[PDB]
Amino acid sequence: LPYEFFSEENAPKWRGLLVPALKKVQGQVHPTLESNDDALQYVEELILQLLNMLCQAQPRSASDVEERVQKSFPHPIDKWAIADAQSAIESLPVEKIHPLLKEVLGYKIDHQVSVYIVAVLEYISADILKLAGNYVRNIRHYEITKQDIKVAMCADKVLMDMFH
Repeated sequence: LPYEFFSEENAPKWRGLLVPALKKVQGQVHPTLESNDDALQYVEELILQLLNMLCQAQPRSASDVEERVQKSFPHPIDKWAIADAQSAIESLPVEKIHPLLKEVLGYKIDHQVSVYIVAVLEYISADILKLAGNYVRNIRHYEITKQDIKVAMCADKVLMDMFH
C-alpha cells in the first residue's frame, strides 16, 4: 500500500488540487461550455489514478516516463501523449505538484521529469474533456456534467481501454 491518494492524511493534499486547472483546460477546449465542479472532481480522480499508474513503474528519468507511457497508453493516445509531453520539457500546477511527486514515490525528481509527467496528465485531461465536450455539444446542452463525461468516455475505446 505504497500510496492512496484519498486517505485521512493525503486527501487534503489532492482533493481539488487539479480542479482549478481543469476548468482552464475545459475552457481552452470548449469555451462556450460551462464548468461543473461535480464532474471536474471526477476527472481529477481519473487523472490522479493515471499519475499513480505512471508511478508504479518507479520513474527515475525524463525518459522512463515516456517508456512507461509508451508501454501503457493504447495506440494512438500513447504517441500523441508523448508528443505533447516532449514538446513541453523542450495549466496544471506543475509547481505545486513537483514536491508532491517526491512524496508519492519517496525519491528525488528533476524539474524536467515533473514538467513531463504533469504535461502527460494534462494531455489526458484535455483529451477526456475534449471528447466529453463534443458529446455535450452534440446533444445541445452547453454544460459538461459528470454524467456526460462518463457516457462520453464509453463511446471511446482508447480511453475506455486505458482505465479500469
